[PDB]
Parts: sequence; C-alpha cells; structure tokens
Amino acid sequence: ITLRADRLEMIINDNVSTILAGGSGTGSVTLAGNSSLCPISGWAIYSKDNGIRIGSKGDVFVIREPFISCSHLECRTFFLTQGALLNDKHSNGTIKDRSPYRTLMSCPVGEAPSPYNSRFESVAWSASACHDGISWLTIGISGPDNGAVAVVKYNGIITDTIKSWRNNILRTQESECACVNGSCFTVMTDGPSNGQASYKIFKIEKGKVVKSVEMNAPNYHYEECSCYPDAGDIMCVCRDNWHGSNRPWVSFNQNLEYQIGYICSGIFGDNPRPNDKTGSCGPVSSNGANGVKGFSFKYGNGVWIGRTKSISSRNGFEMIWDPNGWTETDSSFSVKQDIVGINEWSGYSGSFVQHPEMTGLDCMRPCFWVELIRGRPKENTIWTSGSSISFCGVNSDTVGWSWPDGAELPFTIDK
Amino acid sequence: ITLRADRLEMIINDNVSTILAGGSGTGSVTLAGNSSLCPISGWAIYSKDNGIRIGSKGDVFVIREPFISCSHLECRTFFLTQGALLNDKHSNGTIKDRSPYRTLMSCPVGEAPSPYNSRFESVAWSASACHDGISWLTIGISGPDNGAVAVVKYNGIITDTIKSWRNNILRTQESECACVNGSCFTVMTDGPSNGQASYKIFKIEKGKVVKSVEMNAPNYHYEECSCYPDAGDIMCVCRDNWHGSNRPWVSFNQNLEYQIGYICSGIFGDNPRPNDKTGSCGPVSSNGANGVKGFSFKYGNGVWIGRTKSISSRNGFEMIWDPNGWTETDSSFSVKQDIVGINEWSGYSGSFVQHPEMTGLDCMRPCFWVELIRGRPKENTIWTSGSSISFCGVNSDTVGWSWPDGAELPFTIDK
Amino acid sequence: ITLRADRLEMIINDNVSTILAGGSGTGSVTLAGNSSLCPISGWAIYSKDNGIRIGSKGDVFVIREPFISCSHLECRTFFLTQGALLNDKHSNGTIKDRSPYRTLMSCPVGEAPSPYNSRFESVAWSASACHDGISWLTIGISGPDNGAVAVVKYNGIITDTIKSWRNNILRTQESECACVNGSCFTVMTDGPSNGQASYKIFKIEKGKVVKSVEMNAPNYHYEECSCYPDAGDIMCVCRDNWHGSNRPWVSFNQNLEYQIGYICSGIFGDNPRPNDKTGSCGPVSSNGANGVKGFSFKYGNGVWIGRTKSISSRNGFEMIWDPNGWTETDSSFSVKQDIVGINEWSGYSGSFVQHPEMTGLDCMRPCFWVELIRGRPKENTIWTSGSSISFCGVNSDTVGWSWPDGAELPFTIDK
Amino acid sequence: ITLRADRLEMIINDNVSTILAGGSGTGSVTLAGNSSLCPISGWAIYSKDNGIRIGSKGDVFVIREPFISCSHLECRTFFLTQGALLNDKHSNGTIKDRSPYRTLMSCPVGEAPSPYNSRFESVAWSASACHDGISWLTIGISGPDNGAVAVVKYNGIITDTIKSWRNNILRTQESECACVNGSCFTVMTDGPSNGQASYKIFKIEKGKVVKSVEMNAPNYHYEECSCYPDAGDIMCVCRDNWHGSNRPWVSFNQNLEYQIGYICSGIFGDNPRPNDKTGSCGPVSSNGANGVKGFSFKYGNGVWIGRTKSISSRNGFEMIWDPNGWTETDSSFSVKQDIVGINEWSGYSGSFVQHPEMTGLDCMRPCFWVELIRGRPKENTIWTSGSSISFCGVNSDTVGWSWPDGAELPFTIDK
Ligand SMILES: *[C@@H]1O[C@H](CO)[C@@H](O[C@@H]2O[C@H](CO)[C@@H](O)[C@H](O)[C@H]2NC(C)=O)[C@H](O)[C@H]1NC(C)=O
Ligand SMILES: *[C@@H]1O[C@H](CO)[C@@H](O[C@@H]2O[C@H](CO)[C@@H](O)[C@H](O)[C@H]2NC(C)=O)[C@H](O)[C@H]1NC(C)=O
Ligand SMILES: *[C@@H]1O[C@H](CO)[C@@H](O[C@@H]2O[C@H](CO)[C@@H](O)[C@H](O)[C@H]2NC(C)=O)[C@H](O)[C@H]1NC(C)=O
Ligand SMILES: *[C@@H]1O[C@H](CO)[C@@H](O[C@@H]2O[C@H](CO)[C@@H](O)[C@H](O)[C@H]2NC(C)=O)[C@H](O)[C@H]1NC(C)=O
Ligand SMILES: *[C@@H]1O[C@H](CO)[C@@H](O)[C@H](O)[C@H]1NC(C)=O
Ligand SMILES: *[C@@H]1O[C@H](CO)[C@@H](O)[C@H](O)[C@H]1NC(C)=O
Ligand SMILES: *[C@@H]1O[C@H](CO)[C@@H](O)[C@H](O)[C@H]1NC(C)=O
Ligand SMILES: *[C@@H]1O[C@H](CO)[C@@H](O)[C@H](O)[C@H]1NC(C)=O
Ligand SMILES: *[C@@H]1O[C@H](CO)[C@@H](O)[C@H](O)[C@H]1NC(C)=O
Ligand SMILES: *[C@@H]1O[C@H](CO)[C@@H](O)[C@H](O)[C@H]1NC(C)=O
Ligand SMILES: *[C@@H]1O[C@H](CO)[C@@H](O)[C@H](O)[C@H]1NC(C)=O
Ligand SMILES: *[C@@H]1O[C@H](CO)[C@@H](O)[C@H](O)[C@H]1NC(C)=O
Ligand SMILES: [Ca+2]
Ligand SMILES: [Ca+2]
Ligand SMILES: [Ca+2]
Ligand SMILES: [Ca+2]
Ligand SMILES: [Ca+2]
Ligand SMILES: [Ca+2]
Ligand SMILES: [Ca+2]
Ligand SMILES: [Ca+2]
Repeated sequence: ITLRADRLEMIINDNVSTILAGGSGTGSVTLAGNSSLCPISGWAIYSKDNGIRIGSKGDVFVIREPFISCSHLECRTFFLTQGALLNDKHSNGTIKDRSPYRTLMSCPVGEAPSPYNSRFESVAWSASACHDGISWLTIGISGPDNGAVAVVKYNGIITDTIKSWRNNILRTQESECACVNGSCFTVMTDGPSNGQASYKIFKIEKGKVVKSVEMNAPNYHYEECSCYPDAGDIMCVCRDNWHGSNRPWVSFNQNLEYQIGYICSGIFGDNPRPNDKTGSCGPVSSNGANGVKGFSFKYGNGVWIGRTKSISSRNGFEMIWDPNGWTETDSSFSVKQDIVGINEWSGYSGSFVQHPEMTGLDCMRPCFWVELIRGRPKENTIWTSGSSISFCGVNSDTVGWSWPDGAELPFTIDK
Repeated sequence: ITLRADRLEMIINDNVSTILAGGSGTGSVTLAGNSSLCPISGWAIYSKDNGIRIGSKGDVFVIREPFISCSHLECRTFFLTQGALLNDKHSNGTIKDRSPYRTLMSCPVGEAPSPYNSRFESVAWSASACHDGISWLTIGISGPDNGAVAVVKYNGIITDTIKSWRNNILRTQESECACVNGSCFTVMTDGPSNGQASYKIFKIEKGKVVKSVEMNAPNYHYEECSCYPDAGDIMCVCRDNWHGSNRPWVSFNQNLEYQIGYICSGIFGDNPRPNDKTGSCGPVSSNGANGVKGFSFKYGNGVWIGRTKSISSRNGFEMIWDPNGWTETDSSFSVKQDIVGINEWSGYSGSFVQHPEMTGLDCMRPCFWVELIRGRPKENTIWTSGSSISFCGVNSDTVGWSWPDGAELPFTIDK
Repeated sequence: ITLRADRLEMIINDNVSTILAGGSGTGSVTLAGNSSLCPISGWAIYSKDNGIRIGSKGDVFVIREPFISCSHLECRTFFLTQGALLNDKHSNGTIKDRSPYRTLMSCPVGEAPSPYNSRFESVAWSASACHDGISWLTIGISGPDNGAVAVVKYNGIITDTIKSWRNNILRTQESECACVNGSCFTVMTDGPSNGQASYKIFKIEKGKVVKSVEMNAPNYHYEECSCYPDAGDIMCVCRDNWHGSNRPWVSFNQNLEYQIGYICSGIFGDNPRPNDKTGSCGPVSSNGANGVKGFSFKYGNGVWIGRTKSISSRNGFEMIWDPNGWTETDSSFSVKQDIVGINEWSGYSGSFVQHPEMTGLDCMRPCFWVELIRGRPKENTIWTSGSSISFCGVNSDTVGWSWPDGAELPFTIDK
Repeated sequence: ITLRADRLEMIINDNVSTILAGGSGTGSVTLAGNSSLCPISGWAIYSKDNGIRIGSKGDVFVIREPFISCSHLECRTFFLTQGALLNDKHSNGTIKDRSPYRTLMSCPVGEAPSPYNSRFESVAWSASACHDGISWLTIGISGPDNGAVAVVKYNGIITDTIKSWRNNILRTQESECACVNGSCFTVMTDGPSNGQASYKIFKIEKGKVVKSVEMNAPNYHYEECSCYPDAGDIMCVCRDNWHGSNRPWVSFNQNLEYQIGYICSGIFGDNPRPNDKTGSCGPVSSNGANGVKGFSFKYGNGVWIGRTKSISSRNGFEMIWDPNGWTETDSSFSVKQDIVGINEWSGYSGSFVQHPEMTGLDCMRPCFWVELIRGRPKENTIWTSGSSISFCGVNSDTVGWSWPDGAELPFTIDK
C-alpha cells in the first residue's frame, strides 16, 4: 500500500511538472535520432512563402538563408535579416554582410517573414538552429571579423559562447544543426574562404559545448554545412569555397570520431561548376572556387543531389537520384525531378529532417529548402532578398515543376 | 490493491499524454459523424469578414474560395491566394489560375485574410480541408496540368500523395471534406471540364489514402463537390460543368459504396441556368455548361438549395426550402430566405457542418458560406478577390436581408 | 479500497476533461455574482488605447462603442466596426449606422483595434457581450429595421436567436451583459426612439434564452442599458431618448421580478440635459429627448454618476459621488473626479465589473469605460471613430485629470 | 488506506488548479531571489530589435525607455509610448513628456515595438515592472505633476495606488523592480530634480504595498533607479540629477533596512561627467547636474560600470570592470568591453537579471539593456525614439564591438 501510494505521488508530481513545461512549449522526451533515412522515390512540395511578392506591399523583412528546422510540434523558417523591410530605404544592400544590425529570427513555415509574425532569436550574421525534442538550440555569431563570438542559446537563454580561434570570420552552417539522443552537433569554420582554413565539430548538450574536435582535413575546404542525423551518426554535406566543384562531406558519431571525403559523382553539386563528366573523390578544382550552400542525402552508395540547373549562376534547381554517386565517378544518374526552371532565380539550399517523434514514421524523413534570391547583384535593385520553397521526401507519387519566386522587380523603392 | 494501483498508473500516463497533445492543439476523440442533420427553419448569420473593404488599406491577400471548416475547438476560413496583396501590382490577374505561386492558407472565421493572421497550409491551386476530431487534414494540389499531385497533410505533416490518373487537371472540392469515425472523405475529378471526365471517391485515415473508388457515372459531370456527413454516410452536391443546370450528387457509406443522381427540383441550383420550370432527375442541359461551386442539404425528399438570384451571372444569393425537391420535378417551393440582393455580387458557396462534439447538440448542424467576388472580369480592375459571409441553420426565428461585399471599386492600384 | 480507487478514477477523468477545456480557454466554474459592490473612494485609470492617434498611420478599424467585459482570465474591448480602416475611403460615414457591413469584434484592453489583433465575434449593428465564468456569451443584432434578429453565441457557437417583436429596430445594451450563477441577463428595446417603446429583460443560460419578461414601464424609455450584478441581483442604468434628462433604471432578480424608476439626483446624468437643479424621481423632460449611453453605480441611497461635463454636447467627462442621489432630488454632491476636460471630446460610456473569481477580492469591483468620439458631425472629416479610456474603482488614493483622445484632425483621407 | 487516498485527492485537486493557472500563464512558485550574482568575465549580446530601422516602413511605436524584465518563462521589453507611430504626424515631439497619452506597453525581447505585437500594461509616463515567479507586477504613474498616482497592477488587475506625497512629479525606476521570495521592491522619488528631493522604498506583495520607508539621504539625489536582487537583499544604482557625476546607490533587506552611498570609483558613471580622475564616496559635483539612467553591478569591493563613452552627451557605451571601484577612488580599471562606438548614439540603460528558476544556474545572472536614442534634440527630426540592444553576463569568451541603432535620419515625416 505504501509502495503503490508513494509511486502514484511521484508520477503525479513528475507528470504535472512536465505538463507545466509543455504549456510553455517545452518538450518532455529527447529525439532518439537513431533511425535510418526513409525510403523515398521523390519530393513532394511542403511550403512556399511568396515572401517577396507579399513584401511588395506588406511589411516584410529583407532576408537571407531562410532555413527550416522542426520541433516535435512545429516546423519553423529561421532567417537572417539586416533589420530592414522590403521597399524601404534601409534595405539598401551597400551595408556589409557582417553588420551589427544582422539578426537571426524565425517564423512559421510558409508565412512571409514579417516583424508582426517573427520571433527574435539572436544577434547573428551567421547562424545555426535545431531542436533536441525539449527546447530550441540557437547559435548566433556576431562581432568583428577578427574575434567573432557565437552566442549559444537553449530555450532562448544564453548557455555558452564560442569565440573565433583563428581570428578570421568564425562562421557556421546557415541551416539546422543535427540532434541525436539529447546531443546536438554543428560544424564551424574559421579562416580563409579562398584557401585552407580550420574546421571544428561541436557537440552541444542543453546549450553547453561538451566536446569539440578540430578536423584534420588537409586540402579540403568546409563551409555552410548541411547536417542531418542518420542511424545515430551525423552526416554533413558542405560547400568547398576554395577549389571544389563537387561537395565535401564529413560524418561523425556521438564521440566526434569523424570521416571525410568528397561526393564522387560526376554530377557536380556546387555552383559554379563544370558540365558533368567523370568526377573525383577529392576536390574538383575546375570552377571550384566560390560556391553555394547546398546539401545531399546519402543512401548506401547512392546520393540524392539537389543543385542549381545553371553551371555558372544561381538559376534553376533540380533533385537528382544517382544510385552510385556517393562513391563512383561517372556522370550517369537515374532520376531527375525539376524544382525550379533553368531561367528562374534560385540560391542557397539546405537539408532538414522530420524525426519519428513528430511524424510517427519508423524512419528519418529527409526534406530540403531552397532560397530564391532576388535583386542585387543580378538585378537592378538597391536590395537583395530571398523567398523560399521546401519539399519533403516521400515514397509515393510526385511530380517535377517550377516553383519560382514570382516577384516583379524593380520595386517602388528602387526608383 | 495491485489491480487498482496499476489501473491508476495507466490512467495518469494516458491522460497526461493526452493533455500534452491537447496543449499543442491536437484533440483526443474522433468525431462520431453518425448523427442526422438538425431540424431547422432558417439561417442565422454567423460571420462576415469584410476582407476587400479592409484590404483597401490593410495588408490583405487577394483570395478565392474562402471555405470554412471547424475543429472541435474552432472554425477557420481556408482560402487560396496567389501570394499577392490587395492594392499591390502583384495582384494583377493575368497570372494563370493554376500557378506555382498559389497556396492554401487559413485564418480565424470573420477576420480579413492577412499575412499577419493567416497560417500556411499547403502549396495548392485546388484544395480541400477538414478536421477529424484529432487533427487537420489538408489536401493541396499543385503541379502541371498533365501530372498534378495532391499533397495530403495530417496535422501539418505530409502523409500521402495522389497523382493525376488522367493527366488532365486533377482537382477537388474547394470546400471541406467530410469526417466520420476517424475516416475522412473527399471527391476528386480528372479530365475535361466540358465533357465526360473521371470522378474518384477517396477514404483517408490519419492522412493516408486507405481506399478509393472510381465512380461509374456515364453522362454525369462532377466538380467542386460540397460534401457533408449525415447519419454516418456522406452526401456530396456538386457542379456539372458539362451539361447540367441542376446539381449532381453522390452519396456513399464508409466502404465507398455509392449512389448517384441529380437534384430533381425545377428550382435549378447552378449558375448559369434556365428560369425555373419542370426539372429533371438527370442533367438539365439548357444553359447547363459552365457552372458555379454550390451546395444543398437533403432532408428526406426535400432539399435546402442555396443559389444565386441571377440565372445568368454570379449575382445575389438565396436559400430555398423545397419540401419535395430532392426527388420531384416541380418548381414550387415553400420558403425563401434572402442572403444577398439580386444586384449584388456573389460567387462560390459551400457547405460546412458543426459536429455534436463541438455544439453539444444531438444532431449535425448544417452551415454554409458564400464568396462575394469582386473585380475582373465583371469590373474594371486588374485583380479579382472574394470576401465571405456565412450562416448556420437554426430552428428558431431568422430573417432575410442582403449582406453584400461593400467595397468601392476601382482601388488605387487599378489607376 | 474499491471506494477510494473508484473515487480517484472519477477525479482524474473529470479534472483531465477540465484541463483540456481550459487549454482551449474555457473556464471550469461559473461566476457566483452574489457579492456586493466594493467600497471605493475614487477611480484609478485602467486603460487607454490611443486608437485614433495610432490609426493615423497604423491599420486600425473605424469603431464605435468600445465596451469592456472580462472573463476570469482577461478583459477585452468589444466594439462595432463598419469593416473599414482609418484613413481609407471606406471609412466615409455616409453609410447608414445599421448596415450589413457592421460587425462586433474584440481585442485585448488598451490595444488599438486592428484587423491584426482583433477577433471576430458576430455580425452586428447593436450588440452585447459578457462571460459567465466558463465561456463568452455574445449577442449580435443584424437585419432590416422591420425584422432584426439578435444572434446569440456561446463560446463562438450559435445557440439562439431573438427576433424583433415590434418590427421597429430591435436593439440592446452596447456594453456588457451581467452574469450571476451561470445565468446572464440583458435588456433589449423594440420601438420608437422618440416615444413610448417596448422593453424586455432576457435571462440566458449557455446561450439559450430560458426566460424573458416584458417590462410594464408606462411613460419610461429604456435604451442602451449599462447592467451590472450587485449582491446576486442585476441593476441597469439606461438612456431615456424620449423625454428624460436623468437616467432610467431597472433592477431585477434571477427570476426577472423587476423594479423601475429614475435616478432622483438633481445632478442630471444624461446628455443633453439642463443645468443642475432640483431633480425628479420620474423623467426630467427639459432637454430630455435624445441622449447618450451612460451608467451609474448605486451604493445604498447614494450614486456614483459618470457624465459629460457639457450639458449640450458630448464633451468632457466626470465622476460624481452623490451620497443621497439615488433617492433624493437635491443637486448637491460631495466628490467630483475629473476624467476628461470640458473642452475635450467624449461620448458613450458604460459600466463593467471585475468579479471576485478574477480579482481575489470579496466584493464586486466596479469599473467604467469612456468612448472619445472624433470626427463627424462635430469635425470636418469624412469619418467618425472613438478611442477609449477606462477606470476601475478603488478604496485608495486617486486623482482627477484629463485623458483625452489626442488625435490631430483632419486626417490625410479627409483632404 | 484512508490517509494515502485522501493525500492523493489533495495532490490532484491542487496540481490541477496549478495546471489551470499555468495555462493562463500564471506561475506556481515564487522566485527565491537568495542567490549571489554569477561569476562573469564579460558580456554576450542577447538582443537587438532594430526598432527604428524597421519603423521607417513598418508600423512601430515611437518609444522611450525599452527596459527588459523576465518571468520564469520569457523576457519582455517594456516601454513607454505617446501612442504614436514612427513616420506619422502624431510622433511630433512638442507634446510634453508627462502627457495623458503616455502608456506603458511591452513586447517580446528583440521584436520591433508595434501595435500588432505589443501588449498594453498601464497608463504611465513613468513606470516600473517585474515578475515574482507567479505574475507580472506593473507600476504605471500618470496624472498631474502636483498629484500623480502610481497605479499598481498584479497580473493585469489593479491592486493598489500610491499618490505623490510631495506634489512634485512622483516618478520611479524606468527599469524592472526586484523580487525576492514573493516580495517586490522599487524606489520612487517626489520632489525637485535640481535639488534635494524625497526618496521612498516600497515593498509590494501580490501588488499590495505592505511596507514603505522614506530614505534619510541628506545631500543625496536618487532618480531612475536600476535595482537587482543579490543574495536576498536588493541593490539599486541610480541617477543623481542634482550634483553627482558618479552614481548614488541604496541597498536594503526585505525589512527595508537600508544603506546608502555613492560609487567611489574615479571611473565616473553618469552622463554628463568629468574626465576620469580621483573620485569620491560622496557626490562628485563637477558636471554633476542632469544625468542619464544607468546601472552598475557590485561584486565585493569591485564594480561593473556601464556608461556612455562621451563625457558630455549620450554617445557610445562601454562596460568597465573596476576591481576595487565600489569602495576606492582611483580611476584605474582592469577590463573594458566596447558596446557602442564613441560616435554612435546611445542613451538610457538599466539592469535586469535572470533568476535560477529560469536559467537552471545556481546564481543570479546579471544583464543589461541600452536604449539608442535617435532624433530630437540632437538630430533634425520632429520625433524622438529609442531602439534597444541587450547583453547578459557570462563566464566564457566574449568580445567588444559596436552595435548601434543604424537608422538613417531624417525620415519621410520630417520633410
Ligand atoms: C545606397 O547606399 C549607397 C552607399 O551608402 C549610396 O551611395 C552613397 O551615396 C552617398 C550620398 O547619397 C554618397 O556620398 C556616397 O559616396 C555613396 N556611396 C558609394 C559607395 O558610392 C546610395 O545612394 C544608396 N542608394 C539609395 C537609392 O539610397
Ligand atoms: C497586368 O498584366 C498584364 C499581363 O502581364 C500586362 O499586360 C502586359 O504588359 C506588358 C508590359 O507592360 C506587355 O509587353 C504585354 O504584351 C502585356 N500583356 C498582354 C497579355 O497584353 C498589364 O500591363 C498589367 N497591368 C498592370 C496595371 O500592371
Ligand atoms: C462620402 O460619401 C458620400 C455619399 O456617398 C459622397 O457623396 C456622394 O458622391 C457621389 C459621387 O461622388 C454623388 O453622386 C452623390 O450625390 C453624393 N452623395 C450625396 C448624399 O450627396 C462623398 O463624395 C464621399 N466623400 C468622399 C471624400 O469620398
Ligand atoms: C510640431 O508641433 C509643433 C507644436 O505644436 C508645431 O509648431 C506649431 O505650429 C502651429 C501651427 O502649425 C503654430 O500655430 C504654433 O505656434 C507652433 N507651435 C510652436 C510651439 O511654435 C509644428 O509645426 C509641428 N511640426 C510638424 C512638422 O507637424
Ligand atoms: C501538487 O500539490 C501539492 C500540495 O497539495 C504540492 O506539495 C506539490 O508540489 C504539487 N505538485 C507539483 C508538481 O506542483
Ligand atoms: C532508438 O532508440 C529508442 C529510444 O531510446 C528505442 O526505443 C528504439 O528501439 C531504438 N531504435 C533502434 C533502431 O535502435
Ligand atoms: C510520469 O512520470 C514518470 C516518472 O516519475 C514517468 O515514468 C512517466 O513516463 C510520466 N508519464 C508521462 C505520460 O509522461
Ligand atoms: C454515435 O456514436 C457514438 C460514439 O461512437 C455513440 O455513443 C452514439 O450512441 C452513436 N449514436 C447513434 C445515433 O448511432
Ligand atoms: C484517461 O485514459 C484512459 C485510458 O488509459 C481513458 O479510458 C480515459 O477516458 C482517459 N480520461 C480522459 C478524461 O480522457
Ligand atoms: C456566494 O456563492 C458562493 C458559491 O456559490 C458561496 O461559497 C459564498 O459563500 C456566497 N457568498 C454570499 C455572500 O452569499
Ligand atoms: C476534479 O473533479 C471533481 C469531480 O469529479 C471535482 O469535485 C474537483 O473539484 C475537481 N478538481 C479540480 C481541481 O477542479
Ligand atoms: C534559497 O531558497 C530556496 C527556496 O526557499 C532553498 O531551497 C535554497 O537552499 C536557498 N539557498 C540559499 C543559498 O540560501
Ligand atoms: Ca566551390
Ligand atoms: Ca552515377
Ligand atoms: Ca452547369
Ligand atoms: Ca417542389
Ligand atoms: Ca435623454
Ligand atoms: Ca445629493
Ligand atoms: Ca548627474
Ligand atoms: Ca579602480
């Protein structure tokens, strides 16, 4: 009697505290992160926000990198803004990219990013964010180029900082971090963008850096990593801004033991890039300098590559299933799904996942977002912004099309 | 002791999980859907949003098909928008109806549809949505005309897709689906809009298509079905765009065994249409081509018909109780309730219900919404939008009137 | 053992259902309404919304009658709008007062009334609203002058209708109804505004009219009643638009047994009115025609009168404690507290209460709101709107001042 | 059996009531307030709202004193506004500071302060606010200069008033009050701003003044106190507007037994001020008249001073760790962290804390906000507003920089 009566008092007191936290929005169980990526045959459109069309009249932030990340209850678009609205003089893009005005904010997926529906996350000109099942982890880097500091928040509260260890533009994913069993993982770079730099993997629990490792990656270059969990490890597919037209990757376990390489497919994933031809398992130097944030999903030895359609500018977007492309160098693939037509503006892209705790599936669902960049330098405006579209992978019927930005430039402020 | 103590631990753990889901908004019990339609004598006004009057100044979407659907806790207006606001250059209506910019969004009933109060649902140029007691089911069709794909979401998460089986503009209700005991039901059409096409009924559980049936309906034409539950079966009243001035219907049980016919009343329900005269239990071909989304409620052999007042254009609206009109061909009715005056713009209309789990009644409450279309082609604007009004059926005193849109066109953007 | 174990299963199942309803916002316990009005010495300012100043630039409704009512968790401003925004052509006030565009909406107390923060309540050109401890009761009258219908909603769902019984502008409080022990009470009038009319008291439970009584009030005239609970009965202080410069009152118990009279004080409470002099316990006919919505609080034989400062137009506002003014005819009072200066625009005013279930007090707290009317006919604008201020009664130190509207007219739209 | 079964019924009934209150947002446990300030080495940026840049186009209040205060679930920016928006004629700053239009409002930290995201708190031209673990305490002073009244609200409900006891501009912190174990503490001043005035400490529980003490502080002057809890006592660092270029402080226990003094450091904290030189433990009269709201944190005999960089106007901002500066008069310090560059506009600043109940730390976290004042009198606009930045103290790596306002003045309304 005393055992069962004391057992009920703990269950009530515990569950009540859980219920009170869940009212404020905090979850009760961490995401396991141990399932493998879902079998899929194609991509179904998930969101489009029409941000720039709406901001022609509405009160909408000029934004960059609208990356998506999901809790176990909702999916949000995170983004960076200079704290200026479309069609206002402050959106003038002469301001440096790494400015003290730059902030990380977020809004529900598919909504135009407005001061009236957007939540403040961090002061940031480079950022990452992800949810561990319990609270949002946000990482916002600000400060001078020679001593930037990433401010780490868990549930909106500052929990750690990470300072530049090379004094040369500390910078991170610009898409979601990856969470497995209560630890979240990101990659940061410090150093040249046109030469060998330094790359670190961070393991973060409740917003505290609990472990970091510097990658030994001579002749590799890592920027703006798209990282996802897969079977309890983390895979990141990144941008080589130094001398790679194919993408670098790094994978690691929860102890930060890692492996590195480049995607071998002759279907080169970066922009700019050469025309497809025999590829390489190291960096493809032809047109390899500069780049664009991107992603890929590894399935065995095959790979789903998302990439621009143009080899030379950020135009079009397509998904390509290359069944041996992770490890083999040919430029043959078996499935292409159009996402944005060749003549249409595209831009950054990144992975995001939906965990089984949210979907009810027994596998890790892969998704991706694309940023559709409008304005300077390609168009005669004073401003630059992106809108977004996103897709999730499904094992059912899908279709290719073109879902472009659709705004008519210039705007009023440009005259 | 061990039985009652273990019985309390399951009740606590179960109810706590329920409470945590209900905090995120998810319900605990599916709608039964087995009650019969309430006895009613007339229609009481429920909402009016004044969307276009407000959007003359406010930041309000240009929208079409503002259909209502209710959970067990709230009623929402779903709608399609091109991602443009009233009084902005992007609202120019040259853009094709089936564009990649078109999205399904929703806002609380009676509020102007704004980016600041509207929730994103799906990328969609044809849509359906309904709530099963637990979560929102949304269906959003996008893609090319020759291979459109309906993306099915349950609680905002992609759960299924349905691809065009005739390659000729897959398209669905543009009003709510119907839910009974945890299964939700919709109708889709693929094929010509001016000839025989193909019509399928879908049964969907937790967002998964669990059964579908192709209707064998030679010489019938089904579009834009208004479907409601009634006594555990589903009734749909639709639009014959081929050769019917009266409306087609299809009814089915939870196993998708169905019946078909046309509303026999000589009070023809479509627009355009002939003047009332002896009707037919098959398609009335006179002025039968083209049409307008509409609805009717069957009560025994009688029918409540909502229809435009004009026989030739989308003007006025009225409710007509025809006590033998479901099965008989005369053009005599017994009650008319004015909704929108003959000289006033109207448009699409559709049914929605309020379930006993929400109302506390012992019957299924019938309601309807009307879209009040302003702008092109009837008026000299660059844009087209609808505002909405809605009514619920009551068995108490009511009154007819005219509740029209009320905006003064043209707007500023039109000059 | 079986008794205590079955007793715990009912408590858990019951409280869980309560918790799930409270998540959606519904309360668990009805307001008792049996306490007497708090002892007070003066009025402390509670809110000011600056609606019209903000709407000079912001997207703010043109509104009338911003009356306040409170649940056990929040206080809201209800208001009527034509569905037009300040500084837009649709705010042109030629439109009839009783139009099909008129709607009852509400927003948090002190916020400018905007489509982006306002909740839709009802289609209405006359309205009442109040909260019984569990859900919002709203009453919205719309329809033609000769057959208007009040639509009654409880928790946003239509529960009853009340149709005009004299075919001559059915109309009600334009401030909150009064709730006692789960029954809510309002007063409606049907008939002439310049002559004897008909007045009914309604008792409403869960949105259902359960009892009504026609008042036998020869030579009295009742409009726009301000009703509050006091010691388990209801007191209403109203507007005599026929031939009374002092205000009529009606009080009743939960069985609708009522008493009637006029406030005897020579401190006349209506506008227009004569200068103070010996008053009357019946209607004071001098300047008695026309009127303004107002209120008073009865304390024994004394009365707190809120009134304009001008005898001839809606300017200024003051609170006056007349310790024998309920029953005596002299024009001497003992305390005046300024609210709006004599040269400043005022307008409608009404009572609202805060119940002990919300305040924790052992008494009924009295409060009032004032509408500050700007624009037509007194000013050269095309529009008319009100902003609001409100005050609660306290038994601690207070101060008089002038808290006026503060907008600078005309606006841009007026030129 | 009867003991354990009755013990479970109380736990369920109690916790359920707690859960229902927590749904409305009310907390269950008061903040202890007994921990000491966290060890820190520097300041990490927490928020920036870019209010004025956004309000160039958006609908954003003209505001002053954007002070932050946190519950156990969120942090908010409180602020005063005249009820006018940026870029509208009503923002013209001729209106007196202490106007009847002035209101205390609040919005989530880092969001531009807009009518669409801001909650109304109080009518106020001087204010304080803080959260005791259970509900928000707000204090809003309005009224005439010769009889102002602070209206005290707890959980949005009026609970007390405090009237001016010297009839000479009653006025308070303009930053958060301090809460310890369910009692909240603030300081108010009544009297001259250029001479000896009167200073009172108030202890407030559930919004009721339970104790007050007049400070005996001859030759001291206290205004706009920044108060924080530290080890179960309260420390306030204030502004001497009479004859002090260093800041006054007052500390007290829960029984309002207090001590007073001035910060001795020759690193003078007020603005205007002399160049640093040997300081004083009493008021430094040189340039001591006038002032700016500010703060400091005491650590043993050392002090963290936040101050403008300019000695003569409100420009720049810096944090200075002076390890003996609380009690010693030298002008040597050991750490400076830049916050706003010398040529950039700054303004008011204040402390706020994050309690262990919110952070999970075992110490009191110190934070501060800075207001970045733009417009009149220093710039050729008709209006004056502030934006804000904030920082929290951390014991990890940080960096100095300049995070200024960034708006380009004049605005459209100024021409
Ligand atoms: C956008 O910003 C740029 C950079 O501030 C502006 O060009 C500057 O204009 C100022 C004064 O107008 C000149 O003194 C500077 O020399 C210009 N800067 C450079 C780098 O050339 C430009 O005018 C802005 N455009 C608009 C439309 O606001
Ligand atoms: C609305 O859109 C139509 C279609 O895009 C516009 O008409 C086009 O205008 C362009 C350039 O102005 C011409 O080159 C095209 O030939 C026109 N198209 C057609 C189909 O005639 C129209 O100008 C737009 N109207 C407004 C007010 O923006
Ligand atoms: C406000 O509304 C009134 C009434 O509709 C307008 O006056 C009408 O104007 C129309 C055309 O402008 C005339 O044909 C009518 O005869 C006028 N009506 C009356 C009753 O005189 C008025 O112009 C509107 N004002 C503004 C600024 O929009
Ligand atoms: C800002 O407000 C001031 C003060 O109200 C305005 O100056 C006043 O203007 C009125 C009429 O324009 C004159 O009669 C007063 O004499 C002026 N007051 C003072 C104190 O000189 C000023 O015009 C306003 N500015 C703008 C741009 O609205
Ligand atoms: C439930 O209530 C009891 C007192 O009746 C209290 O001691 C206990 O802490 C509460 N539990 C929680 C989780 O708040
Ligand atoms: C993943 O982890 C969860 C929870 O820790 C466990 O129940 C599940 O069986 C694991 N699955 C696999 C495939 O390892
Ligand atoms: C309630 O708390 C206990 C631990 O005290 C835990 O095992 C159980 O899972 C909780 N129940 C729920 C539904 O979270
Ligand atoms: C409808 O179903 C519910 C729940 O399954 C049941 O309790 C109820 O009696 C049914 N009513 C009818 C009329 O079949
Ligand atoms: C609690 O859970 C049990 C099943 O474990 C269920 O029968 C019961 O209805 C639930 N109670 C409520 C109020 O939902
Ligand atoms: C009022 O009613 C409540 C609840 O019904 C009761 O507890 C209370 O004692 C009553 N008070 C008076 C003064 O009648
Ligand atoms: C829980 O429910 C019981 C009745 O089943 C009721 O008496 C009790 O007051 C409820 N508890 C709370 C905290 O509402
Ligand atoms: C502070 O108070 C809390 C709660 O009253 C107590 O548990 C804790 O031990 C106290 N800490 C110190 C340092 O006094
Ligand atoms: Ca590259
Ligand atoms: Ca290949
Ligand atoms: Ca037809
Ligand atoms: Ca008939
Ligand atoms: Ca009168
Ligand atoms: Ca008297
Ligand atoms: Ca000073
Ligand atoms: Ca020193």
